[PDB]
Amino acid sequence: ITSGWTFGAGPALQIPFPMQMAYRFNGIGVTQNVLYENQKLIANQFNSA
Amino acid sequence: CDVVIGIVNNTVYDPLQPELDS
Repeated sequence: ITSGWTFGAGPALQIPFPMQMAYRFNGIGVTQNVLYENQKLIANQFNSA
Repeated sequence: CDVVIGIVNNTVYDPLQPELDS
């Protein structure tokens, strides 16, 4: 939760969630502004699930 | 630039105006 995927390779480096989730979204071929324009909707769906 | 959260102000350079100044 705190540092993403960088704590398995070497040392731990911190990062905020909206940026970490933007990276994850970019990982599957969707441009990263889509997350920034839909943050509240995405959070609501996550909590409901 | 009104919908994003935590967006800051700055200046963005342009690589054509210095050339077109002359």
